[PDB]
Amino acid sequence: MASRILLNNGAKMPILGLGTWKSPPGQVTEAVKVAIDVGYRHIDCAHVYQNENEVGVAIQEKLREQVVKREELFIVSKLWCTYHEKGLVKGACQKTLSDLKLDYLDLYLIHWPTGFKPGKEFFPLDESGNVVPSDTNILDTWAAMEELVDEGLVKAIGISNFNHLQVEMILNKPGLKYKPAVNQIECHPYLTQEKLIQYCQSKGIVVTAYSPLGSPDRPWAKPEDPSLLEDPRIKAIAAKHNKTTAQVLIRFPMQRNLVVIPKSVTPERIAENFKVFDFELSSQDMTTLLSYNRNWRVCALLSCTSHKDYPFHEEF
Ligand SMILES: NC(=O)C1=CN([C@@H]2O[C@H](COP(=O)(O)OP(=O)(O)OC[C@H]3O[C@@H](n4cnc5c(N)ncnc54)[C@H](OP(=O)(O)O)[C@@H]3O)[C@@H](O)[C@H]2O)C=CC1
Ligand SMILES: O=C(O)COc1cc(F)ccc1C(=S)NCc1ccc(Br)cc1F
Ligand SMILES: [Cl-]
Repeated sequence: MASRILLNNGAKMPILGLGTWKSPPGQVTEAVKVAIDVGYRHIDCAHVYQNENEVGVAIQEKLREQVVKREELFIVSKLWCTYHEKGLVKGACQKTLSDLKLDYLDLYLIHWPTGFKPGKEFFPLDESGNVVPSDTNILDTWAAMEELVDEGLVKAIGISNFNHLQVEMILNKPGLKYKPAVNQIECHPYLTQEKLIQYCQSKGIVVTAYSPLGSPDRPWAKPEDPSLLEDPRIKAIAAKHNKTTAQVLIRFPMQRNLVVIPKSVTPERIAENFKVFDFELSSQDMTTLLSYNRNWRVCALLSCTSHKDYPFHEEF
């Protein structure tokens, strides 16, 4: 399959990237170096992951080594919830740029629609436990994102974990200057996201699927939770194709015209996950995988469920 998808800013985005949430800081430099050496050209990052400096060491070394050129890389990061303030967006972006050793990002996302009170804590809480919101809305934050394009800090802007009425709000913004290029959302066979994906694709927004393997390293994993990688129905499709279950789980979103960002810090798996360009799932395979939907989320931002902009009370 073609390796890149055209975005609505005119740039091409690699359809397979390396995820970095939970990648330990003492392992992620090597993970990203290995990834670039074996062909990855897209790294998904975020300030909240607390490892952008170490990701940046890898990127910089591979640029210095002339393994790749900067124009060939597609580096994504995200604006954390405590920086939804007109006066904080540029500095948040610049801190990410400084940590990643870059002078621009290919794509910068609003990480969640919910703004939180600024300060040192990523999840500022009241004495009773609930997230303390910001009064800044998704439209003013969007305007601040647009300024980053106009200042040359980022080539594209987008959103993450926006439901379709939140995407619609962005699209309907008075005076909208740049449409979102991407909506990055959780997507896998147990949370297949057909409604949100069709909405976004109909609007020309590219969808990136996160947690495509079901995030087995998520910190809140419970033994009785479903497991994609161990689902024997998925294993059977993999066996039929002489591929791993992970490889099927990665190819699946690719054939839905999605970008996909599996995370690994294991060198052998980083390579395995890239070897997804030499087989095709049939339409029957695709529909069968879609049939496994159970509306199951890895990421439900459960502390934030009263925030007025919490995304997952809406059907989609
Ligand atoms: N925008 C948002 O709100 C969010 C964005 N994301 C992004 O999406 C990325 C991917 O999602 P994430 O939640 O990390 O989880 P994934 O679904 O990518 O699963 C990662 C886990 O799968 C393991 N794994 C990777 N490859 C294989 C393989 N071939 N065989 C077996 N196990 C494998 C990893 O192990 P190991 O590393 O030990 O090899 C790790 O435990 C994140 O890292 C982040 O970049 C994720 C959640 C939210
Ligand atoms: O967010 C991530 O990329 C991956 O996950 C995280 C990554 C981090 F580095 C820190 C927290 C999270 C959590 S707990 N994320 C879930 C989450 C956060 C905020 C809101 Br609004 C809802 C929600 F569901
Ligand atoms: Cl972030």
